Amino acid sequence: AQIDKKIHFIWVGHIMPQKNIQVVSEWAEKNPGYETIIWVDKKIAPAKELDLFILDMKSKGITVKDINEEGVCRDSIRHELDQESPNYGMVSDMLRLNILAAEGGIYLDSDILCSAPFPDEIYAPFGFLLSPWSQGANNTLCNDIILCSKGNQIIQQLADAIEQSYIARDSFEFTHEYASMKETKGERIAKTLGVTGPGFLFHQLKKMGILNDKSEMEAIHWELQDQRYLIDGSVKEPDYFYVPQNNTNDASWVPSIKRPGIENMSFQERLENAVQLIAFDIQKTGLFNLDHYANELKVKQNSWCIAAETSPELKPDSYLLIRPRDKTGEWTLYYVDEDKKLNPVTLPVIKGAIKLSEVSDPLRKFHTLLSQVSDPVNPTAHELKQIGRALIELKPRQDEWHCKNKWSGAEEIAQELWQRITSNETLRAQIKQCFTQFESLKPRVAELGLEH
Ligand SMILES: O=c1ccn([C@@H]2O[C@H](COP(=O)(O)OP(=O)(O)O)[C@@H](O)[C@H]2O)c(=O)[nH]1
Ligand SMILES: OC[C@H]1O[C@@H](O)[C@H](O)[C@@H](O)[C@@H]1O
Ligand SMILES: [Mg+2]
Repeated sequence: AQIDKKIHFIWVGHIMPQKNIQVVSEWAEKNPGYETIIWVDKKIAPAKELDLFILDMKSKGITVKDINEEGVCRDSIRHELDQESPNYGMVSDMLRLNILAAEGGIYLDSDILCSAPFPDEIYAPFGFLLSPWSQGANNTLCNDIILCSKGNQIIQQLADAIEQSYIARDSFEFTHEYASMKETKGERIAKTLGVTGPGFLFHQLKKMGILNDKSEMEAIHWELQDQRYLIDGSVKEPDYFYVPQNNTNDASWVPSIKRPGIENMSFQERLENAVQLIAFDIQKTGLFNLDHYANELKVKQNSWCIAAETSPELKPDSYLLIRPRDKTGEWTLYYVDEDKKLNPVTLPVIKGAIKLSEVSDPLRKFHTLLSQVSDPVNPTAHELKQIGRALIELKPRQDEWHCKNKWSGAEEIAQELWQRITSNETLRAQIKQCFTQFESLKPRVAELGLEH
């Protein structure tokens, strides 16, 4: 079967970084007979920035598709994306299989460079191909390059299996290879690699018989495998892919980062999100992992807003940044206090301060950021991304201009989640285990444990 002539990249969360966009543009330009698609999730993305990103991509002749619009976002994937700090590596690992099942084509990470164009037609004996190359290494297994024909049954089986693997992620034991991975790499990386990444893929290919008894996790031995599953039907290094020695991969998913806009949501919105997420965990696995949710919800970073003018309705205890009316104008930052009153924040002079204390000044570094903006009337998606990042973490030395971020503590939140979930008789009955270390709650968990 022929590999469908589409090259798929995924970027969920905030807007794809400029470096990755450049990588995608190079793929698109070197492979003009292929449709290049970037996949996004409009449900968690910041709307204005995504709209500007999409327009940019259209101007460049890159298609942008939304995972929900196209129907490739399984409820399991929605579950991870709606977390306050999603694991975008897990998300992408799952989306790539669903996308390929639906459309066919070639999935590629945005941290792989194009060394040579693909053939005009790629023909796959079993409708599915992997690369023996990944991240600068030959004779290896990875999930960052995957080719299939639309509707391929191997890819469909992998998509179904990865859902099951993901659903069972709390049950992941760090034994065998993953014992040591946990130790060196951290639980987050080890778990990601084993539940949705190349460790998952290894085990699944072994179970399906695609990899035989000679293949091991640390030594895939493609030269002893059925090479009809490989691009070009060979273990030889493909012509198509390149990375620099000094950056074999980005590891962009490793940091745990709040998804866009969490700091601007109400407590009630965030609480209801946690409840819905907990309900899914309970219905699918019977596990109520209370502390995960309470520990996300306890985080309140600065609320903020970038506008053209002062609104009717302001958010108490927030930053309000006002764009210049003309490219030569000045920006105005206000701290909106807890009584919804505007407090003009003074942005310090960028040129005239050579003292190390002034260089470190949060407000001077902010003004310098604003000063680098190309057209302040019409900031780009990436400029808005960086301004928004600065405002989330802006902590002035002046207390009068510092957000308060008064918020419930972890344990109080956990108590509220406990009550909300267990007061639903249906969910309460579906709980098999609850993980909490909160002293007020460990006993409420025992008392339910025995009720059953
Ligand atoms: O904020 C982020 C970070 C990562 N990713 C996804 O995670 C994938 C893997 O990231 P990367 O290639 O940097 O990881 P590595 O290959 O180094 O494990 C990317 O291709 C994206 O699809 C994402 O959607 N949003
Ligand atoms: O599983 C997390 C990450 O693992 C890496 O080995 C792959 O190159 C990525 O595409 C994947 O997202
Ligand atoms: Mg990568």
